[PDB]
Amino acid sequence: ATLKDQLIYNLLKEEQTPQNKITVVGVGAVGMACAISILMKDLADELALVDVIEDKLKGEMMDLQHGSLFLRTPKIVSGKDYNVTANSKLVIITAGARQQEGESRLNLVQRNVNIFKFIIPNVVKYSPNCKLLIVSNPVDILTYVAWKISGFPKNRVIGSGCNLDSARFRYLMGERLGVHPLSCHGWVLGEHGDSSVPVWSGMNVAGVSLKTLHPDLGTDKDKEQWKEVHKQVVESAYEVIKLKGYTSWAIGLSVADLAESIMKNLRRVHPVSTMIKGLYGIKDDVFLSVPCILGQNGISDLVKVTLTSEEEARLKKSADTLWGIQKELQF
Amino acid sequence: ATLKDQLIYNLLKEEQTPQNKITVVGVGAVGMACAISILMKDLADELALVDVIEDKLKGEMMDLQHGSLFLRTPKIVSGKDYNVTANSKLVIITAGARQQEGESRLNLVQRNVNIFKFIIPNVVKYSPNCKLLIVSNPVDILTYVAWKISGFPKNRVIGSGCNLDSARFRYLMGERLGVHPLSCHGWVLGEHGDSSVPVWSGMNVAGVSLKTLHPDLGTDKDKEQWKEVHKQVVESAYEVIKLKGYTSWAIGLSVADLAESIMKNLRRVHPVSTMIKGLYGIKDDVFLSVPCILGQNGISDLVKVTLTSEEEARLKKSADTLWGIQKELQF
Amino acid sequence: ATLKDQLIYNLLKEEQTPQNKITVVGVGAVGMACAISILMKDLADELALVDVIEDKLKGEMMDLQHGSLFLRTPKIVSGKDYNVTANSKLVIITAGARQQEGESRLNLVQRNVNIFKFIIPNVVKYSPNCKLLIVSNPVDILTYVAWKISGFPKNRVIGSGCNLDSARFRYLMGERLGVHPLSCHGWVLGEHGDSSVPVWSGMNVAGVSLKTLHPDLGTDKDKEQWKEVHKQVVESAYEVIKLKGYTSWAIGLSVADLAESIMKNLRRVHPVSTMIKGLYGIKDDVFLSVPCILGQNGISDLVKVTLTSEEEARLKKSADTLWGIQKELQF
Amino acid sequence: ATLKDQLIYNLLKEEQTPQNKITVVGVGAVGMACAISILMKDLADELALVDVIEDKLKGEMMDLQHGSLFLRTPKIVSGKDYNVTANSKLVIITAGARQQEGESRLNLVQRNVNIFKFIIPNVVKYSPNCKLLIVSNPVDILTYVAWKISGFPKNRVIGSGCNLDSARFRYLMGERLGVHPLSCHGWVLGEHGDSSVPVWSGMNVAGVSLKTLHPDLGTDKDKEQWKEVHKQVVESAYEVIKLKGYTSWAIGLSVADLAESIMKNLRRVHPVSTMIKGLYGIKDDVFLSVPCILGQNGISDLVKVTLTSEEEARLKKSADTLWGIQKELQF
Ligand SMILES: NC(=O)C1=CN([C@@H]2O[C@H](COP(=O)(O)OP(=O)(O)OC[C@H]3O[C@@H](n4cnc5c(N)ncnc54)[C@H](O)[C@@H]3O)[C@@H](O)[C@H]2O)C=CC1
Ligand SMILES: NC(=O)C1=CN([C@@H]2O[C@H](COP(=O)(O)OP(=O)(O)OC[C@H]3O[C@@H](n4cnc5c(N)ncnc54)[C@H](O)[C@@H]3O)[C@@H](O)[C@H]2O)C=CC1
Ligand SMILES: NC(=O)C1=CN([C@@H]2O[C@H](COP(=O)(O)OP(=O)(O)OC[C@H]3O[C@@H](n4cnc5c(N)ncnc54)[C@H](O)[C@@H]3O)[C@@H](O)[C@H]2O)C=CC1
Ligand SMILES: NC(=O)C1=CN([C@@H]2O[C@H](COP(=O)(O)OP(=O)(O)OC[C@H]3O[C@@H](n4cnc5c(N)ncnc54)[C@H](O)[C@@H]3O)[C@@H](O)[C@H]2O)C=CC1
Repeated sequence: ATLKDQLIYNLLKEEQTPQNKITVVGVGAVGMACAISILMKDLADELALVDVIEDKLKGEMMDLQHGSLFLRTPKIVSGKDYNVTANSKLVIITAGARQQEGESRLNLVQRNVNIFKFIIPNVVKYSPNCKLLIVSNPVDILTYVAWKISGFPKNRVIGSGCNLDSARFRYLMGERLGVHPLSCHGWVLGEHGDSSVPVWSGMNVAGVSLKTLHPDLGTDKDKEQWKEVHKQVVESAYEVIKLKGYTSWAIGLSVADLAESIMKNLRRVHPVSTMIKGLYGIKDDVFLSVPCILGQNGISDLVKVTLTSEEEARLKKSADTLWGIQKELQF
Repeated sequence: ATLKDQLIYNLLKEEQTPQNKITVVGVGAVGMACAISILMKDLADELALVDVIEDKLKGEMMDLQHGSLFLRTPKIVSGKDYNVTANSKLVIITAGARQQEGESRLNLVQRNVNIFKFIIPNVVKYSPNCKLLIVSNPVDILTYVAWKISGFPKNRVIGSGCNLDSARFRYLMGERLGVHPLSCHGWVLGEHGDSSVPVWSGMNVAGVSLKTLHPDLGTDKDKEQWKEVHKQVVESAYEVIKLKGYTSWAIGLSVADLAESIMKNLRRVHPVSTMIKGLYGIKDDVFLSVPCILGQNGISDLVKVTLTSEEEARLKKSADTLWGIQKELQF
Repeated sequence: ATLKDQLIYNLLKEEQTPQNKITVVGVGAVGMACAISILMKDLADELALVDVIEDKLKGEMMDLQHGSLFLRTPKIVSGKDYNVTANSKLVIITAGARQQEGESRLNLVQRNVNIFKFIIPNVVKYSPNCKLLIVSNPVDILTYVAWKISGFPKNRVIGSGCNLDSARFRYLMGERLGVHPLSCHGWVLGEHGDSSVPVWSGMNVAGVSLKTLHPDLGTDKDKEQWKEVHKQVVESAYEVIKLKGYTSWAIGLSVADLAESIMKNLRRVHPVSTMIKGLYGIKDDVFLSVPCILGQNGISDLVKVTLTSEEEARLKKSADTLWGIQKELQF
Repeated sequence: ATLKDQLIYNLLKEEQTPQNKITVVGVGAVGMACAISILMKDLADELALVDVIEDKLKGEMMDLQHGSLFLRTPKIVSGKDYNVTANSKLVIITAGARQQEGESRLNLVQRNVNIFKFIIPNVVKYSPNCKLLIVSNPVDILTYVAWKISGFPKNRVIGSGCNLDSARFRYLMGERLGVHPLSCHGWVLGEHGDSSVPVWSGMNVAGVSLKTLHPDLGTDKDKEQWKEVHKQVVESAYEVIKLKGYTSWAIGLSVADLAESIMKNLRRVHPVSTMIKGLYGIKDDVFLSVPCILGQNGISDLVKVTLTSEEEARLKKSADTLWGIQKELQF
């Protein structure tokens, strides 16, 4: 008779089943910043970790396990076999090649498409009803790719997209204005990358259009060069990579934000990568970022943002660049 | 008049001063895991970061700043010069060489005692009233070293100590019992390293003594071999380092735990390294982990744990091993 | 072509089903305090309220809804019909004829039983797989009553019991010691209220047994009179009732603590009311507060606390008296 | 020696001074909802309660104290004497007469102006440097009165104002739209009362002006009748009071959202009661709700919303009925 049976009288034997489980595959910098942010936001009762490097995977899992006393996620599991993934409400894909100093996120597509062909079919086998949240770059195209490979309805295949870019916009907005970013509003849409589109017309504080006040806003005739805010937004990740090697913390927070709206059916509005064929005169299966209502079934709605002539061209230009790569993708 | 003046009528001047400022020294794996845990627990209205590598520091700072939207810490600052550190309530020192595969934490002492000769005087110049939270290894020695250099009273000089070791002990205990670590109680005291002491006396669930239910507990005669749990506690950091190269997440959550007790004046009990000369017949200025009440003034009080004759022996030895290095210390 | 249709493009048809729904029955001071505490702990994606007073019900629900902007609970609903309760994971019963300002918790049992005979089968009808958390006094008797009417297995019928008495115990302990109740350990078990049992043997700080350090602990000879800490555990409840009319905040936080372990499957140990037949010499179907492991299936396990004969006599005296009332009841 | 001495070795004696202390004056329905919200958001290390009913005051203090275990505010005190208020960082004034069914909030001005002449000087005495957060109705006028009696700079005298009303507006707006209020944007300004102003022009989702989508918005010709949302906002408090007797939960969350911005120096923008003399052609010492930036020093900045001609008329009308009551104010 163990110390345990002398101490604990058991009322029910080996019966479980996970209720709010999250999986992250890829325990690199992004994957672990997603994990830690999701754990400290109390979003999962189970967190499963997958990667192809078996020792780093076990070490990252053990490290998190050792801080369980400070957490409210009672089960953390890992392995190279996707059976540890079974019955995930949400699966976050951060595995892949990240970019070099100066490297376009688009240049990583074939290398990442090549590992999505193994990851995506396996994620679906053990979690057929999950929402798929793609973070690996180029995020817009790999969401499209994950949607094609999985067979999932498009509402359940979501891309990181421009939640981060818009967060960066709002941080820079608040910096200029001496206001917290929560009370600074402005949206960066389209490709999470060089061709992203700032929607100047919807930029506002407490409901007052900055464009209306300051008509030159977002143009080259602008004496204050607010165009430079969206420039910093584009260039920010290149700067961070150059400075520290890679970005991780912000995207982890960004992904935790999306997880939270999904895991908790909040029906909040985020700009995420979704299939936009049909709007602004795009006739192809292009994925890019528009504001979407996120909840327990993924994307249930899209906000039809009205754009100026020029904004619409910029957004279609972004879709043209994107679809060109999608066209000759092979998988 | 700028777009900002049309938007915002200003009433107030320049009145700053941080009220709940925390500084982290060193933005490596451990420093940044501390930063992220403190930001997600809202312990601070201002976080400052310092490191000798300007590069890395600016990039970590920016990465954090890009996530401000998802946080409630309105100022993240950094710099090579410790004037960004001014008026911190809590300075967390994580700078320094870490251990290689198999290397003892004690083998780092001279390398990091050298780093501390530059860091500590700079820290105290700009925050004379701060609490010092030492993380760099060997944490027991460097807390002594940091107290000798600073001139601070012992209550404001704190080593992270055995808070992590106990969190690891509780975790494995709960792993054996099927109970959450929050409800499994056991203390690992002394050196945060190979000579730590597990207090079988006060190992309990719901207030029932495990030792009493099982007098062989923590004994070579023990058929359940519980002392293996403490062996896994000693061995765990080495195993994590062997698996992933370092450790970060659990110590980051362990620091935030201690920061929270300190920042919120909770007077919770933690096993932290402090000056224990006077207790258990230790007549030298040895620092090591004993249970302490932590609040707005650092360590205000000590819990005089009742020790077996043997546990007292192992702890008195843990001291001797530690004082062995302390006496031969030059700075 | 509504504004909504202009602004939003829909993707998902009917959709929905609450995933982590909680129901509170009874919206007096207690039921509403549970409600606000669960809401502020982000415990449910849907909160349902039910009572017989339709006016107060709609108004309490509306008051909560007007605060939705500051919450992370997207659906708040209420009704006299239990259809609003469908698919609750947890249902908290606070309804009653609130036990008179003075008399214990017995002369009115049957009146509350008649209320349960209406409430319980409606609850079970729309959420046959829920856990049931009973707060109504007398909690130990009415938890038994909910078990009889519901037909639920015992693991799924949990009385609030002595979680709150113990919480009061650890507050009073920490006030004496100058330590946060979080780090003050001690258990009050048995009948919630007048006959509750303070297990002096488990009272410890940081693993140090206060009874062993201080043998007079719990005796009437005790020059420090630690007996009085438990007397105040009982009488302070009366004092608050006498002072403000009733209690609410403390019990509300307690219930949300239990809800937290349950909804998040933490497997923390709490002293709640469970069918205790087969332990400490008790042979009648009775519920008493025992340390219990709470998780997604309710009470899965139970800690068998070593008790003195003296202590054990009180539990069986309490079990004797409870079962006596129970066989006179009509239901 | 005592058991406390045998257990705890004391290092520091001297210790005292709260750093993030909050006082609530008035422990009625509102005040308690305020305290409990503040407690569960961990905004304070010291909470002080004040009232004139010594029984109700003590029982609420104790009821809160019994939940200490579940909280992170280690000091909860109360007294009829204001020395317990000493050195509060924020004082929240909720005492006074509330409105019976149908009663206008302005009809409480004389009774409550009398109560302030007692409270405010006592408060100012013991916390000369504190922020004053006024909730007592009529909140706009009583904020003026508090400011007059106190002699504080106008940045440190804030009325809860239309934070609650705008929250209600965004709840109703989201309800019609199928979107969380966090993502629904709209401002109700001016008097917290019958004459509040909805700024239709800034109502938006993801920066899409709804007035531009639906130019009949807010107009009587609007055949979707959106101006019924503002009517509901005006009437909501009358309906809730008719239904449950009073409002408490939503205002407590509103006050907690304001306290958070203040105690954490977030510089979020909230619509609160401030002095608007000189704006929108208002030449008197009128206090009503405009978008303010809230932080550690109270209101540091004001947002100049572009009001349409009708909207500007409505706002000056709202100010002139406020002034006619202020004008006739003897004190
Ligand atoms: N959408 C956004 O805003 C962000 C996108 N990213 C992208 O995330 C991806 C990963 O970034 P990092 O974490 O910094 O790289 P990393 O090199 O630190 O980690 C990537 C991990 O993926 C694992 N991996 C490679 N192939 C795998 C496969 N078939 N299956 C499972 N795991 C596999 C690797 O072992 C590695 O641990 C990159 O594409 C990066 O560009 C990075 C920053 C944020
Ligand atoms: N007490 C505990 O439980 C644990 C302590 N540690 C110790 O923390 C320390 C750091 O570990 P890691 O973050 O992984 O190392 P790391 O290599 O990732 O980062 C160390 C940082 O310190 C900086 N550094 C070196 N000399 C400096 C100097 N004079 N001034 C300012 N910065 C300087 C470095 O630039 C680097 O950014 C080590 O001593 C490690 O042993 C690590 C894990 C747990
Ligand atoms: N377990 C514990 O630690 C404590 C238990 N309690 C008990 O909780 C219960 C509630 O206490 P209070 O809210 O303060 O009293 P209360 O009388 O204000 O609330 C009881 C509510 O249940 C409603 N009710 C009566 N019959 C109902 C029925 N068929 N269906 C739905 N609702 C019905 C009533 O309308 C009332 O709103 C009482 O029995 C009290 O003795 C109170 C505090 C401590
Ligand atoms: N601005 C807003 O949105 C909100 C404003 N209110 C207002 O809050 C105020 C109170 O509402 P309730 O709490 O429901 O009323 P209540 O009657 O439940 O409690 C009011 C408390 O103020 C106490 N009091 C009277 N004179 C006092 C004095 N010199 N010093 C200290 N305490 C004193 C009373 O004893 C009572 O405890 C009213 O003016 C109400 O209209 C109510 C809801 C929200």
